[PDB]
Parts: sequence; C-alpha cells; structure tokens
Amino acid sequence: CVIFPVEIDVSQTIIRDCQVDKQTRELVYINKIMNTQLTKPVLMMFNISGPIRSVTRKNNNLRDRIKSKVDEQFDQLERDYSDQMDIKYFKDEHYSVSCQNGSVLKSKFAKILKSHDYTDKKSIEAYEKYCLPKLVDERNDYYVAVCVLKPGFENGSNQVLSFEYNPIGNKVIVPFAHEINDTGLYEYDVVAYVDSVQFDGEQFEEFVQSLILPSSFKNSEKVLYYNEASKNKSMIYKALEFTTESSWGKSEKYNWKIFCNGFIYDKKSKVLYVKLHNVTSALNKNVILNTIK
Amino acid sequence: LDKVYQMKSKPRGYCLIINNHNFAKAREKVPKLHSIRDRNGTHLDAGALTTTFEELHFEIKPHHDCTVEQIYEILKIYQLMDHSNMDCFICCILSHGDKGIIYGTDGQEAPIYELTSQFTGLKCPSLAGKPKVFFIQACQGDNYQKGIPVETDTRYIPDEADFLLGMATVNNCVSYRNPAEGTWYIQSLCQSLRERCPRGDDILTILTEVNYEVSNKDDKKNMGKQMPQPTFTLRKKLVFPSD
Repeated sequence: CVIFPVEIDVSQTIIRDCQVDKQTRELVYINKIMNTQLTKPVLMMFNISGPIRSVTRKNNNLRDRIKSKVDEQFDQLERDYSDQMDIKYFKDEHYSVSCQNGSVLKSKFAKILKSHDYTDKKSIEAYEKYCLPKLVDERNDYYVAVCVLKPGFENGSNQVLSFEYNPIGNKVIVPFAHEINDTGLYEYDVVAYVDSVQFDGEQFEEFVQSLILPSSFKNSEKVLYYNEASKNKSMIYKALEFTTESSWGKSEKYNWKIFCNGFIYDKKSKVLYVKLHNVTSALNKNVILNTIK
Repeated sequence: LDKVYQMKSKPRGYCLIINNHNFAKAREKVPKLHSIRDRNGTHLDAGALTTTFEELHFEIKPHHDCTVEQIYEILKIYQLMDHSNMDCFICCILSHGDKGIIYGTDGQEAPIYELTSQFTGLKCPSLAGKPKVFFIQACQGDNYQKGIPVETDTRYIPDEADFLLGMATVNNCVSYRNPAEGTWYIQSLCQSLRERCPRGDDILTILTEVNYEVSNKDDKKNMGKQMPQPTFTLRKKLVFPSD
C-alpha cells in the first residue's frame, strides 16, 4: 500500500502549545520555511503570551505526531467517500531567537544584532509595513518572538522549534496571524493543538463563520455551518456537503461531508483542536485564550 | 458437436467468501504494514457476492476476518471434502496484497500459487474435471496504472485443468475499493454476472465486459486506472443457470 506520499510538498503549519507546569507552557512550531534548504538568513516572528525562558530544537517525528492527534479528531466529523485502495536573546549557530516586549520591538526594530543585516533596508523595510503593524497593539504587552533561521538549519533532522515560556496574565496566543497583504484575503493552512485552555465560542463563531472553503466542483455543493455541543465535546466548524448516487444497482444516495474546518473542544480533557486547511478568510488575527484559571 | 460444464446438481457448490476487514494485528507486528488502514466496505462486496451466488444456487460459506494460517486451514478443509454432488467450486478472497500475494488479518503474505494449487486434480480428486473458480480482490503492487486515450467506444486429463482465475487487477498495479459502494471488480463481477446469467452467457464472456467497466471507472483523484485480468485453463464453456 503505497509509500510514495508526503515529501517536498507537505508543509502547512503545525503548532502545539501545552502547559508543562504551574506557570510554564511549551510551544512547538513547524512551518513551511523551516522545512526547506535556506540559502540566506530567514526572518520570522509571532506572538507569545509571556516571555521565553528557553528555546530548543525537536525531532521532526513530532510534526506527524501532532498533526495526527488533531486530523483524527476532525476526521470523525467528515463522511469522505473517496475511493480507497489495498532584551532577552537566545543565540545558537543555525538559529537565533530574541524575545522582546511587543512594544519594544517597534522602537528598536532596526537593531539587527540578530544578524538580519545584509538584507538591508530593502529587505527589513518590508516587515515593518506588512508584519510588525500586526504584532504590536494598544496592549503594548504581547511579547514578540523573533527568530532568524540561518542557513545550515536543514542539516540533520530536528527542524521543529520549541519555546518554553511563562504566560503572563493567564493568556495563550495561538499564532495564526499573517503578513498583512495588499489583496486583502488570507489563506489558512494550519493545524494546532493547545491544551489547558477554556472554551470560547464567541471568538470561534466569528472565525469559522468567515471561512471560505475549497470547492469540490459540483453545482449541488452547499457549505453548512455547525455549532454542536456533544457529551464531552463542542464543535464549531464549516463543512461542504453534496449527495452522490450509486455506481451500479439500487438508487442509493451518499451524503458527503468534507473539507471540515473550525475548532473542536474536549469539554473534559480541556483541549483545543484547531483545523484550518486551505480555507480563505478576510480575517487575519491570532487566537487568544485563557489558561484554566 | 459441443461441450459445457455440468451444473445440474441442485446445491451447485460451496462459496468460501473470505472477507478481511481488520488489519490491526498487522499494524502492530509487521512494521512496514503499520501505515495500513482497514478495508472499509468489504462488507458490501461480501453481501454482494453472497446475493449473486445465491440465485445461482450456490451454498455460500462465509468466513470472518481470517489470518494466513487460518486461511490455509480453511482451504485445507474444503479440500479433503467430497464434491461429487457438486458440479462447481468457488473461492473468493478479499483483502490487501502485493506482488502475487494476499495479506491476511495477521500481516504476513500468502502467495496465490499456494492457495489455488490446493485444489488441483490430485489434491482434490472430488473436484477433478469440475470447474474451480477463484476471485481475488486485492492489491498486486504499489504502482498506479496510467490511462491512455482510446478515442472510441473414461480418460485422464491434465492435473491443472479447469481453472478460472479472476484477478481484480493486472500484476504490479493497485486495486480500488470504495467505502460507500464497494470495490470496482467485485461489484462489476456481480452487476454483470447477476445480469448476464439469466440470458445464459458463459463466465468468460462476462469477464470480458467486466474488464470494460473497470477500465472506464476512473480514480478522479490520482488519475488512476484499474484493469482486471483473468486466466483460465478451462476445457468447456462455464455457465450457470437459475430461477
């Protein structure tokens, strides 16, 4: 049964944020860029609820271990009938992470002792207009993690990064935010797994609702929206459904339900399963949650 | 003048349908087979072949999820039996596979040769001279068949005679099974059999059409194409009538 799948194509984004102890959570982040042979210093940033107390590299076996635990949680919704078969640096050689107090990054930004210099203004200039303005706000807190994946990062496995940090105020900021673009629309391709956070349908209805799903190329396709509240569950997601006919005998129909995207919450476990696979939305924001107070 | 296999016997013959569904034991033991899923839908073809070979007066004999070892025994049984009052013997295997093999619930292969040779003229004197049919729905490789554009449409007999062997696919290529409706081959083998049997057409005529259907069936996804391919050492037209 085929061994020719997943390769230089598999690179959406995987994020896992778990509470490791009383006041320390751990962030695991794997993006497309980290999985390619960089030839120059690459820059990337996001938001963290608190300050980073340590940055390390993990084994790629993690990328699938996470994406599984989640993809499965959503797959229980679907009904796919497709044919099957039989001031706080953290230097290192390859990378270089820096964690500053949101607002501080704006005021000094230019300072690239993190060595994203040779990109000069013609390259940094970009990030202050399309990214930076979306990482700092009226809540001058919201620390910004700044990484500079320097070449060599590809060598060996362990492309996954892990941020150990101390949440401030009981807040958790799952980094979905993008790079403000001229067009006005953003395409999401990410799976996240955060735990020890309290539900919040208000912000999940707002997100899921503004999602434009991919097409199955069938006039009869309708995109329904859901808001179930099972036993130990609560799902807010949009799926695409269309009925299908038999391929031989009896006139038995088959009601599909695919491309499900949204948020699933385990009332008991206190875990948040997120899935935004190739969906478009005019909403480009991070998701803020509260740690079980 | 002519020739045709006898099929008068009221209880035509047995129909060991071996339907494999759960390959969990395999997902654990055999390492390579850990990223393997279960054959969801097989039930539609087991309940398809059972219906078909029922109107054709065949005394079906279903078998759960069996492992290689059990399978060998299951065959070693209907081999020591007497098949005189029977004018036909059928055997259907449904499960995963690869290069001329058919995995079992366990995860270890089981060469087709060692399964179909179990019913030679020698091994089963009772079945000598009577057609022994085999339908094998299973992968046979990891490769996908491309699809080119047609732009149309008293004595002694050999020990391995009378043998129809329907292969869900050519060698080296994959077979297709659909969770909602069923597998292409098994389904066509029935929708075409259960229909052409009234009008009295031999199985060899039926399998031709079947290769037609599955050839059109297309894997909308990975541009896939299936292509059955039977083999026979039969001596006379095989045909079974009903009511």
